[PDB]
Amino acid sequence: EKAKTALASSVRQTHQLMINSKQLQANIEVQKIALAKAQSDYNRRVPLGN
Amino acid sequence: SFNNINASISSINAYKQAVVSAQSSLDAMEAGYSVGTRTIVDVLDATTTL
Repeated sequence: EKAKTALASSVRQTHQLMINSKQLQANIEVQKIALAKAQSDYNRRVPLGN
Repeated sequence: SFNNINASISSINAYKQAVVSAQSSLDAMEAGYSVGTRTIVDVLDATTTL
């Protein structure tokens, strides 16, 4: 029974890492959006300078 | 009368400079609108000043 409980705990823990992956993917999405905003802003400003 | 003629000359020079400044501002405002950084109220206000 002790061994079975240990296996259950390990299987549960491995799932916590498989979800942290999705969390970090969402963070990447946020960063992509910010970069897109900056790029759009600069492309808007470039012609004026010329 | 002589002094008045001289004053008129100076005023003409001042007004020409003002016209050039207003034209530059209008061009800036129009370019900003073309790239999408400004509304059309700004364009109309610049036109009025010119």
